[PDB]
Amino acid sequence: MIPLQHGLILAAILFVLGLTGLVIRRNLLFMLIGLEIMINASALAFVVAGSYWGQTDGQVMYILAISLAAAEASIGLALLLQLHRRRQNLNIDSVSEMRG
Amino acid sequence: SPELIEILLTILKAVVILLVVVTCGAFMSFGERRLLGLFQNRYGPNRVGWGGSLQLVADMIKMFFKEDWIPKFSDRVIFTLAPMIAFTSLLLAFAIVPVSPGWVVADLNIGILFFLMMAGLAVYAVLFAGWSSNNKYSLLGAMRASAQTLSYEVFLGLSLMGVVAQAGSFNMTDIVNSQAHVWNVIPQFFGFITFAIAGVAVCHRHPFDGYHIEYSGMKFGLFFVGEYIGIVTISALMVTLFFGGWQGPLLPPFIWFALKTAFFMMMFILIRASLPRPRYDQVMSFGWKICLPLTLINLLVTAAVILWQAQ
Amino acid sequence: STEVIAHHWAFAIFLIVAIGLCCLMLVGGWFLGGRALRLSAKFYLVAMFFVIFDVEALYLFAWSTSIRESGWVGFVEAAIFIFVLLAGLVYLVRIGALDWTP
Amino acid sequence: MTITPQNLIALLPLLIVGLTVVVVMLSIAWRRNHFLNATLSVIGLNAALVSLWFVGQAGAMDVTPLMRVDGFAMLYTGLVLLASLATCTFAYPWLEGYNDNKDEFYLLVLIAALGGILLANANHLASLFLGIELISLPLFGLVGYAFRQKRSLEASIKYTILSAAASSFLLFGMALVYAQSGDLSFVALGKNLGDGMLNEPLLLAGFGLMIVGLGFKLSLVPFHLWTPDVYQGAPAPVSTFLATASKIAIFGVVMRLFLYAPVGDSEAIRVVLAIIAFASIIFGNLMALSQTNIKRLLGYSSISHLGYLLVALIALQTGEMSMEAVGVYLAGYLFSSLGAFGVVSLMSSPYRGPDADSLFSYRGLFWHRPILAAVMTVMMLSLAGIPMTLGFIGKFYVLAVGVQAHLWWLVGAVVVGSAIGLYYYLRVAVSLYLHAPEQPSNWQYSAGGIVVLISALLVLVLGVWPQPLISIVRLAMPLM
Amino acid sequence: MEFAFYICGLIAILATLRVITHTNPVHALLYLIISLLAISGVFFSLGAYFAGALEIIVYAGAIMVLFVFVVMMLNLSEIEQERQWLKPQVWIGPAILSAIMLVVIVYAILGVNDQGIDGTPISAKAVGITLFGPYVLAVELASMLLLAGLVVAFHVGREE
Amino acid sequence: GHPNLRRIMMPQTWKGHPLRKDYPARATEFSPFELTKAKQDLEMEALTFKPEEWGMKRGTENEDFMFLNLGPNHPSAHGAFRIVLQLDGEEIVDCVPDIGYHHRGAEKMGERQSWHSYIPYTDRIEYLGGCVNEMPYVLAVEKLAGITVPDRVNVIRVMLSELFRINSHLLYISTFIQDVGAMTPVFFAFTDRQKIYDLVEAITGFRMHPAWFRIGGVAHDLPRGWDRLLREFLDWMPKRLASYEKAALQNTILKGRSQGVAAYGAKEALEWGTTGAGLRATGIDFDVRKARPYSGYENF
Ligand SMILES: CCCCCCCCCCCCCCCCCC(=O)OC[C@H](COP(=O)(O)OCCN)OC(=O)CCCCCCCCCCCCCCCCC
Ligand SMILES: CCCCCCCCCCCCCCCCCC(=O)OC[C@H](COP(=O)(O)OCCN)OC(=O)CCCCCCCCCCCCCCCCC
Ligand SMILES: CCCCCCCCCCCCCCCCCC(=O)OC[C@H](COP(=O)(O)OCCN)OC(=O)CCCCCCCCCCCCCCCCC
Ligand SMILES: CCCCCCCCCCCCCCCCCCCC
Repeated sequence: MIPLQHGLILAAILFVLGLTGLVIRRNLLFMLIGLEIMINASALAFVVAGSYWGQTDGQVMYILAISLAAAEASIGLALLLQLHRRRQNLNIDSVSEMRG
Repeated sequence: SPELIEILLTILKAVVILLVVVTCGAFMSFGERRLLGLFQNRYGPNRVGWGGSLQLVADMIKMFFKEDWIPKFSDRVIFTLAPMIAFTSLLLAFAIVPVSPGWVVADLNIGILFFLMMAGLAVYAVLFAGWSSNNKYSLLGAMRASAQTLSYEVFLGLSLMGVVAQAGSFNMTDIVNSQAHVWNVIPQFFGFITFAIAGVAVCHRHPFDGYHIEYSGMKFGLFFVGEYIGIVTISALMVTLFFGGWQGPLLPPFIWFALKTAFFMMMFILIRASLPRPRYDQVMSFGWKICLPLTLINLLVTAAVILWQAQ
Repeated sequence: STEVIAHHWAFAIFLIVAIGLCCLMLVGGWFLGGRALRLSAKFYLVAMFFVIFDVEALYLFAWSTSIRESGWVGFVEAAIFIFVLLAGLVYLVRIGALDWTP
Repeated sequence: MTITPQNLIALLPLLIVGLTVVVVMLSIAWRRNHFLNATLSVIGLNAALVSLWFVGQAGAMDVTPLMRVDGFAMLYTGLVLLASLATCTFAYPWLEGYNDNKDEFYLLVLIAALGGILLANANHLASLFLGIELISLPLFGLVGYAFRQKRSLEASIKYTILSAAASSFLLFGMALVYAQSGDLSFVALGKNLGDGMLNEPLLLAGFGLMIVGLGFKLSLVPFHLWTPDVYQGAPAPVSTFLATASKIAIFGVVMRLFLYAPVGDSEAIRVVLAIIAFASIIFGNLMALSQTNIKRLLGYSSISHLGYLLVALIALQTGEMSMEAVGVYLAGYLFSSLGAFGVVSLMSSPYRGPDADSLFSYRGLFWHRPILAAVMTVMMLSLAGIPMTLGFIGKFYVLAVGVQAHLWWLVGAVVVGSAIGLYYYLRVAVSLYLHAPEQPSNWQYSAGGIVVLISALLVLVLGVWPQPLISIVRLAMPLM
Repeated sequence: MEFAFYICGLIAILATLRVITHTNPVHALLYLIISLLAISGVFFSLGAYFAGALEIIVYAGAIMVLFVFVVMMLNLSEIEQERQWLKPQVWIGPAILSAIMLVVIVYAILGVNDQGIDGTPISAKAVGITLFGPYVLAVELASMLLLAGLVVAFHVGREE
Repeated sequence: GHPNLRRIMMPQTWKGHPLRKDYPARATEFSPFELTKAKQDLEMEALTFKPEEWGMKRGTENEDFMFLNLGPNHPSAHGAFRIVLQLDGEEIVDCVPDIGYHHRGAEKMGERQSWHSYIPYTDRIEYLGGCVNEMPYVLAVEKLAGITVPDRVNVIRVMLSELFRINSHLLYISTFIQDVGAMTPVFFAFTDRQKIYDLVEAITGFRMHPAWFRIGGVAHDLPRGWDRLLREFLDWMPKRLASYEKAALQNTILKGRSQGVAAYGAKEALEWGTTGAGLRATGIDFDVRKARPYSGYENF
């Protein structure tokens, strides 16, 4: 009864909103938050696509997606902790020394 | 219509289960006081009412009419939000337990998975209470307690996975029906002890117990009644998962369920009254180095035994 | 079927009445009565260990419900999975990452 | 499907590298020894490289709904393993001066090589995703291995955030493609579309998002801005690995994706990739003009050479020698990048703390290090397409492939970008021999010098006689 | 089935747009947790029971707890006192390109065949059967990916 | 040459020196304004703490040396006191005890009471001791008066001192066990303390501070039937003491909490003046009851 187009529209909307959250925020924590929103939205897209066809492939790729999301959260938060330890701030344009 | 009659009867049974478990948690706190008195060679509260049974109503009235105090420089929403988490998470964790054939709230196909979601959501109560108190002492205490309950939550589902593998399904009706001949405590004894330790630790019970020195009035009552609701929840879960559930030879099944649950609650009381408290790092070492490999080896041995019998 | 929709209604009423009672007694508690440092990285370490091992746990959750139909080859794959997981755990323990005290 | 023991023989390098990861991890957990862990890692990589012979003796077969193994996959597995071995060899003298733990580097190199092998044998969108992630995450660790240094932590943060964004883009694109098609296999993308209905909007948009992710992973314009900063800030062996192995494996899985899928017959994707390749060649050659830092120059070189590779990619459906040209160019580019970044890593080692400058100052290198300067100028000539070098043979192959399919705009782009490359490569090569006032002692530094020496001699020999490389690339043939 | 799907999708979208615009990190993480609960409800409405189980168990129950732990570790200055992501001259560009991407993706989505999702429950048994059948190397190398993330995060996140 | 010569019994803003003979002993006028001033001092002390006047160095110079205050409120029988801890994670880098929150001026009161009426003040020096606290003062006054007490006085005073020693040791063991985490032994040991208090009430007429020793003897005689209560207590004790050992003092969690924690050798005990169980745990057999005997302890 629920159309497939509605599910992909919702997933696309959540993904692009996560893209705004990644771009417009200078704080690295909100950048990681937006990254997690986008990967979770794409995992929702895979689940919708798998539930339309009646196959577990969408759920398997969802499991791979959340594994990537967890490990990326670990690495990004470790890097954020190192940045806060060695710079005492979370400004992302403060880490801009290499150019040209 | 008979369909609407059946719907109303199921709703009535569900709300009866809800009020029964809430009243059982509150009277289990009263039984905490009475049984601590019994274990410590005294009486406990036995003056307010016939045998002390009206001490609970007076205590709840006192916490109702206590002056509520949200701290001035706190975060109001998070500070009030932690107690409904601590109550509702363990209540809905109890919501999946079939107390009797036909007296079940929801035959969810996930079941113990749903208990895992609620146990995962339960840590936000401690974290939110630590942060929202605007107190660095409570913040440090809640960081330590949340690290404790994470290190002991990491093997909760892995302890339950032996029962899940033996049942072959995530539904609790199948779990309590697969214990018809032999109860799951006999094959899954290592899973049983690891699940008991994890369930004690995620309920922040002794000896795994500050981040409550800023709550007062009815918020403290919410935290404590939610903790006892979690005690009843874990006891009923281990009854349904390791000790046959409602199944029993002679007595009616609800009587067997109540007797086993009461036995496990009095085991909670005895565990608090008997054992002392280990140190923080020793608890960390026991939760990481010992319990998690034990659950992994138990799951491997359970799978090997299951595939061995089905040649 | 009538049974499944009846139990869905019962679960919905269970959730609604639980939330309503809890917030209601919050309202009763608020309504009555008259008025008058730097942490360490070990917390992050154990939390990230918890997250990684919970994803390993979710894989074992998916495995454990379907051992009978997966057969012995599923047991072999999960044995490799669990051995890799235990090798990682031994690695974390041995280098003093999981030791809370320095 | 099920897994047979013969399929386990076809799984040999994957299992060998995974078991080497396990063994190196347990050796690290036993006792922290730099030499023992490095020796175990290179022994396992060599074991996978020599087990490729047993894989080829087994044959070509479809080991999983995920994986397919053929000689094409063995070729890219060998390239990735050679890049990883060179990375370890260059990384040991850099790691002698590291005050913190030196042992996690080889574990991360091993896991990234494992991801490269999975991407080499990939025949599924799940395998593509997992190989890309298994390449990226150890590179997140490796780029910021010297996290106390400012530039390394800078490059680590930039690479981690940008590659997480590209992972989200690629995974959403695979979600859209799977929603349109219904099966996640490579050969089952647009199969149900027939009689001019191949250009499906959902499938095209999904594949465009995959193009965005893979173009980040291949430093293609306009997803190229990360390349010079991450290349410069990372340690020089990490820059070597990120220039060679990641690019080779991701371009190989992109080759397999655009070969097997019927989506690659679409003219819209061909035009989009033509625009991307044209802009990549022109931009990656033009922004390397005024570069005085060698790492950023090699990053723009990587952008331009992946543009040349994309130009060779575009004629896959029209031509027939596209994959052979891609393999020859990938071998030559691998050897050239290995030699150049190896010279940079040797003359930038040992790691003298995070508080000291890591600037190269290659001017006057011949007057105290003649062999390293000779190897470096040979490989600067190799990257320019100048003859008696293997890069010239690769550029000749790319130009022949472009001429065969009448892709004349790409041919003119290759010529113009080659001229700009001549300018800046020859500027670096001459500056190696000028005069400068300012200007080892172990067998591992000598081993790295030996590695770059054999790389330079291989480039020269296969430039003056490229027939054995052509024969062994034509021997590696996938399944049409 | 559809009713819960629509309400949970609306709640997820609203919580996401509250996340991307808020300033308090703990409030942002709480709104993100609410969004993950809504997305889990979307999963349960469509029949993917295991996906919703891992949505609350793992993403809402582990990853958000890790973000919460980091936020309380930092004691989170220089963000709240300017609030430059609300003035239009900063966010109107990314919002416009964002909306352009959204209309492009929606236009691509709307031109596909649709038979409707039946909501048939694909339980955890089928996911486990196919996860250890045609997806063996996916499980093994995903375990190695988690291992790599563990090693990287341990190496970076020390204090010395 | 003293490193940090600051006041330890009185607050730092205290004019005069109390133990001088030209200082008034009785309480001065109370003022709530001074109470508000010291409240303000406490409030800005917790916010603007300066780890320099206390003799500590490295005032969070490592960017992780957090600062904690243990007291001054203390939910235990020891009493109110402050420790300011400098912490690296969970490690205690340095700590400065802040005492003086229980100063009753007992010596200045000794300059103000007679030799007879000062005995109750000698009781409250260590309120878990009672007659054990009364004993050295009355022995010193008997030295000043040239009094040699008879044997029955010595045996009576030894009896009461040993009873109060058992009372104090029971309270100490129960409070230590409660500090580890077990709860029941404090209830059981306080029941035993009630048995002791029954006997002491029969003997003297009070529980905690009997004020029963006198210069040259004791206040009254032993009542007719004290031997029955002493026999009942001596029959009641040892089974319960073995039960306490088995229930809590042999628990391996208590052993893990207590063994090897805050250990020092004989040199640290000698150089700091630590006496009692802390000195005899180092192997230095120095008990005053055996080395320099008093009050007829040789006969036992
Ligand atoms: C900066 C230097 C580089 C400049 C850019 C790169 C070169 C651009 C060449 C543009 C060629 C435009 C061709 C336009 C028609 C294409 C379609 C067509 O009908 O092609 C005819 C034919 C293919 O059809 P076929 O069946 O083979 O016909 C028999 C032909 N004997 O086609 C063929 O058989 C092949 C046609 C080949 C044409 C010659 C290509 C190379 C010419 C020399 C280099 C370019 C000119 C000199 C440099 C310019 C100034 C710098
Ligand atoms: C008759 C028409 C038909 C035939 C056409 C034949 C085309 C191929 C043959 C002609 C090629 C022309 C190349 C012109 C530039 C030659 C190189 C040169 O002059 O280099 C030196 C110059 C630096 O010298 P200086 O003036 O001191 O600059 C200070 C900067 N430090 O260096 C620089 O300024 C930087 C050099 C960058 C790289 C070289 C420029 C490449 C431009 C595109 C090449 C292809 C052109 C194709 C045809 C275009 C139209 C003729
Ligand atoms: C609903 C029903 C549930 C009711 C509750 C039932 C279950 C209760 C489970 C309680 C679990 C408590 C776990 C405590 C773990 C402590 C681990 C630890 O490290 O303890 C510290 C102590 C010494 O550590 P170590 O490092 O050796 O010290 C050397 C340095 N001085 O180390 C030791 O002393 C080593 C031994 C530690 C404890 C071993 C396991 C004891 C488990 C509790 C007793 C259960 C008895 C049966 C309960 C009823 C069963 C039906
Ligand atoms: C094309 C392949 C490589 C050919 C040889 C390139 C050069 C390699 C190094 C050999 C020695 C060069 C010596 C240069 C001496 C310059 C002296 C200048 C004096 C003013």
